[PDB]
Amino acid sequence: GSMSDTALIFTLAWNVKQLAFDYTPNWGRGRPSSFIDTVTFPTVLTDKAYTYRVVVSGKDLGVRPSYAVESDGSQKINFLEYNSGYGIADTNTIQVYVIDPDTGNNFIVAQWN
Amino acid sequence: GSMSDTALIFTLAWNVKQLAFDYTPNWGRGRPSSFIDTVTFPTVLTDKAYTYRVVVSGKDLGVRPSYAVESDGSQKINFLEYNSGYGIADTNTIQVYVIDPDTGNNFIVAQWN
Amino acid sequence: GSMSDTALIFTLAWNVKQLAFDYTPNWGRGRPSSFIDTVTFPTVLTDKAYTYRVVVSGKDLGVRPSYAVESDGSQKINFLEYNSGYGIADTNTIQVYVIDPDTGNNFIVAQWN
Amino acid sequence: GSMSDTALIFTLAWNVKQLAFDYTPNWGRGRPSSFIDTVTFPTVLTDKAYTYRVVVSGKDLGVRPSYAVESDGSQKINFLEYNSGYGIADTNTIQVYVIDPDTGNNFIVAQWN
Repeated sequence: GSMSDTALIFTLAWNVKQLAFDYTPNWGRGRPSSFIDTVTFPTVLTDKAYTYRVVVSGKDLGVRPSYAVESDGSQKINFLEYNSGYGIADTNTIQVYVIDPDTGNNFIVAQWN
Repeated sequence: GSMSDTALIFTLAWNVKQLAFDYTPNWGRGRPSSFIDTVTFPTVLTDKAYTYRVVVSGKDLGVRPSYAVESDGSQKINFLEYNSGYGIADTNTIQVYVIDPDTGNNFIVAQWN
Repeated sequence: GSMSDTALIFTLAWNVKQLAFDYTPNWGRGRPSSFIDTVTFPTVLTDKAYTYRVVVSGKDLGVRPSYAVESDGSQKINFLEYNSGYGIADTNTIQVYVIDPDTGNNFIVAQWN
Repeated sequence: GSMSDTALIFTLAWNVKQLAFDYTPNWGRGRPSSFIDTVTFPTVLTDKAYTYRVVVSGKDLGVRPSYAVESDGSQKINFLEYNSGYGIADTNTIQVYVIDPDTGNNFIVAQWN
């Protein structure tokens, strides 16, 4: 089942006081325009050196080094680094996982269909 | 025991995409200056009509109507409304709970000692 | 909004390994039978000295000392202790909150209507 | 940072009422005895068709079909299925992730070193 997130947010607030994130995926199109080639998150967490896994149509493309968190707080995942130098035809399913370096845990942060 | 909040934040991020809060307590002093008379949170949640309970030195002063969330995102709790028109000597312990209107749950968001 | 509890359960599992609870409310009827006089939880947490608040029809009856966690893992809340020695007519709304002694937080664990 | 799990457990309790799990890893040794060949969890979740990924010394061995949840509530991960038919020398690091089929999320449930 599911549960309301109110108690979790206030528990988080009491512990960390201040938190701002924005994982709204901004998908970048490549060449040709029907190719998805990047995804950008406007405000990522910065407390650890997070890395990202990409899965295309059920195929695990693995993990690559992260581009930097930029001064505007954003972080870009370049799918060319994962897909042998190519973007991804936008008919495919794309899933992007962030990886917690303390555990190896994978959490979905972007999905395209 | 305790647990790392990483998995909870990313689970929250996936669901709500964007969240910014700041419950760093800004304590206001009154008359005399050794009296605590308000507490202000710079960026509160706005998804529900949250209310606040105040407890002073183990005595539950109860719940009062909320002042508004202001255009800068802040919300003020005026202890005069709870303590029969008086501020609170700063030697006391003060605890402020936010109340989830869907459940009646109380969550600590500010403590003075 | 809400979120799936899967990630929270597995995060909990990794940290505590083993957990069993059962807060299915067992409501006891008193004299007359149309009075609710107790509520029992079959398997409560035992890591802290939890206490309970009772609210009847919007009136906060406050907190009382806990009866013991029994050898079968159960814990009983006797509404007579909270309501001046009387049970509660079953037309009323009843809400039972458990209180975390580390924070003062109140969490709903039983509601009657 | 970290946070106390009290609020999460009681939020879970209110929603699901009853929950029992036990992910204490029981490691099985193979042939020779210095090989780790299985890991068993005494009481797994059963609400979804969870699958497991195994990582040995930083190498992702991938995902395989799950053995069944047995009538005693247990579930076994046979490392022979993941490691080309072989157990794992117990000097290696082994990490077992459970995978949420709704999201693809990976959560650590067992680690050997």
